[PDB]
Amino acid sequence: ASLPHPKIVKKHTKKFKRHHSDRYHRVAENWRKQKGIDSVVRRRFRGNISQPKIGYGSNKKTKFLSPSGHKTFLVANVKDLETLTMHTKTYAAEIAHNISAKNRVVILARAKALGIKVTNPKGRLAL
Amino acid sequence: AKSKNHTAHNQTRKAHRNGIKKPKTYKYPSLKGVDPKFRRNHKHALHGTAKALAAAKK
Amino acid sequence: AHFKEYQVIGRRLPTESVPEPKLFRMRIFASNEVIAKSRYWYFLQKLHKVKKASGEIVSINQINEAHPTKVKNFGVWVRYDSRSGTHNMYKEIRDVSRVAAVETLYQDMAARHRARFRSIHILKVAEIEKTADVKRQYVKQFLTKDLKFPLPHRVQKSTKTFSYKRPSTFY
Amino acid sequence: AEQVAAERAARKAANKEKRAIILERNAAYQKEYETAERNIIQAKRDAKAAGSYYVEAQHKLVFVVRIKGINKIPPKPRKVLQLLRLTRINSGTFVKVTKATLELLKLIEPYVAYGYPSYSTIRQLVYKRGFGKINKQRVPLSDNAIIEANLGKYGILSIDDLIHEIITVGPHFKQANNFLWPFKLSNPSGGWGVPRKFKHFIQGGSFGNREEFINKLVKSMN
Amino acid sequence: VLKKNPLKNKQVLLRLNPYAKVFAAEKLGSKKAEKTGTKPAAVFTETLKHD
Amino acid sequence: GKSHGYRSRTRYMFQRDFRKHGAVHLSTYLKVYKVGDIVDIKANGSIQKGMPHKFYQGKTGVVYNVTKSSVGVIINKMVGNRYLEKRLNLRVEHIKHSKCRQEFLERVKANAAKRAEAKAQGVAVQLKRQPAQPRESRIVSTEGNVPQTLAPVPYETFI
Amino acid sequence: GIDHTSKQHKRSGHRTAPKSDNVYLKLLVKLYTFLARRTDAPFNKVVLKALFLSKINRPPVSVSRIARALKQEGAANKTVVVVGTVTDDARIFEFPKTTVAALRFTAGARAKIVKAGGECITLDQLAVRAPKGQNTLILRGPRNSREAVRHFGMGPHKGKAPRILSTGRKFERARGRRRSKGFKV
RNA sequence: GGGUUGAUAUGAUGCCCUGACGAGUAGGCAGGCGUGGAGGUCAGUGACGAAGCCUAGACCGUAAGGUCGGGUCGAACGGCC
RNA sequence: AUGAAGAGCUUUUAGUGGGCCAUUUUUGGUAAGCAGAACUGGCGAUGCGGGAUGAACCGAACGUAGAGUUAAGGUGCCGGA
Ligand SMILES: [Mg+2]
Ligand SMILES: [Mg+2]
Ligand SMILES: [Mg+2]
Ligand SMILES: [Mg+2]
Ligand SMILES: [Mg+2]
Ligand SMILES: [Mg+2]
Ligand SMILES: [Mg+2]
Ligand SMILES: [Mg+2]
Ligand SMILES: [Mg+2]
Ligand SMILES: [Mg+2]
Ligand SMILES: [Mg+2]
Ligand SMILES: [Mg+2]
Ligand SMILES: [Mg+2]
Ligand SMILES: [Mg+2]
Ligand SMILES: [Mg+2]
Ligand SMILES: [Mg+2]
Ligand SMILES: [Mg+2]
Ligand SMILES: [Mg+2]
Ligand SMILES: [Mg+2]
Ligand SMILES: [Mg+2]
Repeated sequence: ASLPHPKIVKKHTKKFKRHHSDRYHRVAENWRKQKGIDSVVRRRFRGNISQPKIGYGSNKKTKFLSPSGHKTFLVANVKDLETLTMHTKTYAAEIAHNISAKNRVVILARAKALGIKVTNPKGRLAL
Repeated sequence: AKSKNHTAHNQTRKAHRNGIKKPKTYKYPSLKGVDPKFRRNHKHALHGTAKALAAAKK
Repeated sequence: AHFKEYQVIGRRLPTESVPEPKLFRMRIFASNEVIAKSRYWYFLQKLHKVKKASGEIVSINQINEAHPTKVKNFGVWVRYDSRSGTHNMYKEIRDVSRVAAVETLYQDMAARHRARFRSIHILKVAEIEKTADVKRQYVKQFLTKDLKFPLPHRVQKSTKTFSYKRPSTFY
Repeated sequence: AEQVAAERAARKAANKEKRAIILERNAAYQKEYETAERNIIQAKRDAKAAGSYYVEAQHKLVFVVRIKGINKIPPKPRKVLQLLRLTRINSGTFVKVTKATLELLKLIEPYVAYGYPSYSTIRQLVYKRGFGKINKQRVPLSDNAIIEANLGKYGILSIDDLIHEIITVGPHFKQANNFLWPFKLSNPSGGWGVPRKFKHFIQGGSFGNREEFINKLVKSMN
Repeated sequence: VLKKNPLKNKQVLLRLNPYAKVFAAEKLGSKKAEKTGTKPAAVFTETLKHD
Repeated sequence: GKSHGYRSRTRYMFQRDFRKHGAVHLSTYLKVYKVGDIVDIKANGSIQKGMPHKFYQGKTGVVYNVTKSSVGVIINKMVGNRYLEKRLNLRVEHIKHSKCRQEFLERVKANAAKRAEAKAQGVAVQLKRQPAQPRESRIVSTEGNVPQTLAPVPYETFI
Repeated sequence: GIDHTSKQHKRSGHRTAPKSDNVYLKLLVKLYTFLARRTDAPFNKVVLKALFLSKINRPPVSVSRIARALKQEGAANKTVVVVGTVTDDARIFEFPKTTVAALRFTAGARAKIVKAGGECITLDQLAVRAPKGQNTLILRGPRNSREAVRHFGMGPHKGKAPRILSTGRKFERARGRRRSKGFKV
C-alpha cells in the first residue's frame, strides 16, 4: 500500500556511542564530542570510533520513512487520526504510549475503516 | 629565564592574507605641503575662471 | 635506458655581425632526443662560448649501425669523475653494435668503479679493425682460432615449487 | 498559436545551415592540417637533397600538467600555478609559447610536466574532457550551441573550430583557452614510466619539458 | 544529465561533428601519400656516417 | 649598545664615486622639473642639505611641489600590510628624471603617427607590443659551412 | 586537494530577505522581486535592494530635499521615490505639486505635500503606475550625517570626535590637544 | 548563480535547475536538541492506570535526542506558538 | 603576457602576544637534540600512505560510499606485489 520509494540507504546503522561509555559507567552512551587537546577520537587516528558528521545524512527522498515506506505520525484520538484520511499511502499512525486500552480499540477500528496503517496494533491488548 | 627576542617569521604570510594593496590614487589630489605662494594665486585664478565660464555660457 | 646514437648539429644564433656560423656537430649516446640535445649543450658549453639560449639546433638524426650483425671489437676512451678526482680510461669491449658496447661500458663502470652516468664522459668509440691491435686479454681471449667452450653446471628453472625427482646439471 | 510545427520546422532548417557550415569548415581544416604536415615533410626532404638542413619552426603551443600536490610550494611557484589555473594535481592547461611564458615555466618546472601536444591528444582532450566557463560555471560542452553562444563573437561555432584556434594558435587563443576549464585528468593508466617522479625527465624523472613525449602521458591520463 | 563521451558513441560524435561521416567514408585516417624520388646529397650521408 | 641613526648603514651608498668626487656639473641645476614628473632618487654625498633617508635611494616618485632649490616628491612606502604615501623635500642634486617615461612617450607619439598614417587606408595597425615570439622555420646551408665534428676532451692538470 | 585562491563557502556579504518580520514589507518584497525578475528594469532591482536595508541605511528624506530634486531640469513632473520615510521641513515655505512614493510619511510631510496639491503614494501603487520605473526619481538620504560616524576613524591627526559623555572645560581639552600641555595630538 | 504567483490545494522563509566546494586547536558566527517554570491553544493524555524506574526488544534522526512495545508503578502529565 | 575565483569600503569584536622543526644563508661556541638572527615551508592546530618504531622527513592534505589509476615506498617469508 505504501508509496513507491527507492531502496532505503542509511550509511551508518550503528549508533554513535561516546568514547569510554564502555569504560566508565558515569559516562553515558549519548554522543558527546570529545573536546580534548590530545584526544585520539577528535584527531581521527586510525582505529578509533567514528564521529557523526553531515556526510552521513540520509537521502531527502527516504528520510523519516520507516521500512514499510510510511512516515510515522503520533495520534492520541480519532480526530488526530482523521488528518491522515487522504494520506494513507504516505503516513502511518502510531498510537501514543499514554492512551488507554479502551480507546485504542476505537482508534484501531476507525483506522481499519479508513484504511490507515497502524504501527503498534498490539499495545494493551488482553486475551 | 631568557626568551626569544625577535623574528620576522610568519609576518609576510600575515601581511599577504589581506595585505599589500596599493593605497589608492585619486583625481585632484591634496594640495598639502604645496607652496603657499602658488596656492594663493591658484585660488584667484580658479575664481576668475569660474566667473569667465559663467559669463560665457550665461 | 637502452641507448641510441644521435647526430646532433648546432649553431650559434645568427646576427648581423656574423651570419652563417660554423655548425658544430656531435655524436651522443642517449635514450631519446631530449637527453641527446641536453648533452649536446653540456659538451658544447665546455668547448665553446654558447648555451641553449644563444644557440640553436639545426638537425638531430638517429644513426643506426651499418652492420648490426658483424661482431666488432671496440675501444672506448672514457673520462670519469671518481670521489677523489678525475681519471681517464681505455676499455675494450667485444660486441655487435656501438650502442650495445656503450650500454655494457656504463654497466661495467657502475660495477667496477661505482661511477654514474652523470660522472662518465665518452671521448670516442672506435672499431679496432685489425686483430693484434687489441691489448686487453679479456677480449683477446675470444679471438682464438676455432674457439669452443662449454657451459658447465646448468640450472634449469622450474615452473613449479615441488619437483618429484632430483635435478641434474648435465649439459 | 499552434506553433508546434511551423517554428519547429524553421528552427530545424536554421540548424541544417549551421551544420552545413560546420561540415565545410571542418573539411577545410582537415585539408589545412594535412598540407601543413606534408609540406614540412617535403621541405625536410628537399633540404636533405640540396645538402642543407631544415630547422623546423619552434612550437607555439605547449600543454602543461601539474605533477605535484599542493603542499609545500614556495610563493612564486604557487602564484604562477594559480595563474596557469593549475590548482590541483593532474590539472592541465594549454599555454601560448612566448618569452613571457617560458620564464613562468622555468619557475614552475619542478612542479609540472609540459611539452608539445599533437592534434590527436588536443582533440581527444577537448572531446572527452571538454568543459566551458559559462557564467562562472563548469559546463560540459556536449553540443556546438554552447560554443556558438559563448565564442560566436570570435568566429567560433564548433568544438572543431575551437580545436583549430587552439592548435593553429590564432588571434583568439586567449579567449578560447580561458573559456576552456582546466582539464581534470586522471593518473596515467599505465603509470608514469619511471620509478621516481620528482626528477627532471632528463635525469630519469617526470617534470620538465618532455617535448613530444607529453602526448603519450596525456593519452594515458585521459 | 550525463556526459556521453565521443570517440565512442558514434551518435554524439556525429552530433558534434558532421564531418565524421565522410571522414570514415573516405578512410582519411589511412590516407596514402604520393611517392617521391628524392635522394639526399653525399654531404648529408658522409657527415652522418662520419666518426 | 644599538645604533639606528639617520645615516646608519650609508657608508658605501652615500659614497660619491671613483674619480667623480668634487663639485657637480651644472646640468643637474639647469634641468627643469614640473609637477607630475617622474624622478629617481640617488643621493649625492657632497650635498648634505636636502638629503633623502637611505630608504629612498633607488626609489622612483612623482613631483608634487617645486620651490627655490628643492622639489617635492611623492613615494609609496610599504609599512606592514599596506602602502603609505611619503612626501620628501629633496634638493635637485639628489634627483634625476626617469628615462622610462621619456621612452614611453616616444612610443605614444609613434603609435599616434602610425594610427594617423594607416587610417588613410584602413590596414589594422595592431599597435600593441608583443613578446618575443618563437622563431620561424628556416634552412641552413652547408656551402662552405660543412659541420665540424667535436668530441669531449680528456682530463689534464694544467698547473 | 585544491590550492584555493579564494575563501571557500563565503556569504555574498549582502542582505536578502529583510530581517524585519513585518508582513507588509515582506509583501512589498514579494512584489518587487517578481518585478525585478520579469521587467528587465534596473529600477525594480534598486528598490528591492533598498527594501532590504537597515534603518541607518534608510535615513529620512526631507521634503526640502525633494524640492531640490525637482528644481533639476526636466524633473518637475517626475515621480519621487523614497525607499524609507519622508520627514517635514519648516525651513521651506513653498512646495510643488509633485507626487511622492514612499514607505512611510510623517504627518507633517503628508500634510505639506497634500496642501501643495500633491499626493502621497505607496510603493505598491507605484508598481501599477510605473512597473518599469517610468519618469521616476529615486532619492536617498544622508548617511554620514549620523552621530556614530563622527567617531569612526578616531586617531591622531584625523579630527574625529572622541567618544565622550560629558563635554565642557576639563573634559579632553588638555595634554594631547594643545602645545602648552605637552603636545597637540 | 538562476527559474517559478497562473487559475484549482495544502507549505515563496516554498518547489526546482545549474556549478563548485567540504582538514582544523584557541576563537567567532549560525541552525537545532534537551530541562524547571509563565501566557495561549490542542473543548490534548489519564485510576479501563499519569509521572518515574528496568528492558544485549523495535522505529526515526548525521547527532543532540525523540517515538513505540513489554515489565514495575499509583496520580497526575504532555504536543505546538 | 597570464589570471581575476567578483572589485572597492566601513564598523565592531574574539583569541593570541612562552613557540618549535627542516632545507639553504649566517653569528658565538671545541661542540651540542646548545644559544642567537635571515628567506621560505611546515608542526603547533593534521588525521591519511610510507620511513619497523617517531610532532616536524617523503608523498599527499580528510564530508559519506563504489569502481578504477597512482604518489612516496616497495615485491624471499613475516606482508599486499
Ligand atoms: Mg557507560
Ligand atoms: Mg594537540
Ligand atoms: Mg616573546
Ligand atoms: Mg595494472
Ligand atoms: Mg614510484
Ligand atoms: Mg550531473
Ligand atoms: Mg655607490
Ligand atoms: Mg575536496
Ligand atoms: Mg539562491
Ligand atoms: Mg572550539
Ligand atoms: Mg505507566
Ligand atoms: Mg542495561
Ligand atoms: Mg495516593
Ligand atoms: Mg587584539
Ligand atoms: Mg592584545
Ligand atoms: Mg599551544
Ligand atoms: Mg601534515
Ligand atoms: Mg622535496
Ligand atoms: Mg580501492
Ligand atoms: Mg605475498
